[PDB]
Amino acid sequence: LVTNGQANAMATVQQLDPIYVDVTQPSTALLRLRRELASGQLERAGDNAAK
Amino acid sequence: LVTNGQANAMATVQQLDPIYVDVTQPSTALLRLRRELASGQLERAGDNAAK
Repeated sequence: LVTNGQANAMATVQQLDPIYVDVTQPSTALLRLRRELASGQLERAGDNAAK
Repeated sequence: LVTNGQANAMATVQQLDPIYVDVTQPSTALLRLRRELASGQLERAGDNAAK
């Protein structure tokens, strides 16, 4: 038996032509990245923050 | 599938232009601060006590 608006699934379809990747960086590394990238040493250009 | 008013959300739209800061302070220090403020030794300023 199956009912309207239930919570348990009954099949699973999924597409795979691109596939996402959910990576995690810590929030301390955001500050260590941004404080040195804004003023001091390094900068982003080209395909740097893309590929 | 989407049900009428389900539990979980779909996307979180949030505005970041001001931000709130939920500051936790213990209660015994708050009693000590209220006692020293009701007494005549320690008092708060008129313009620097909200910054």
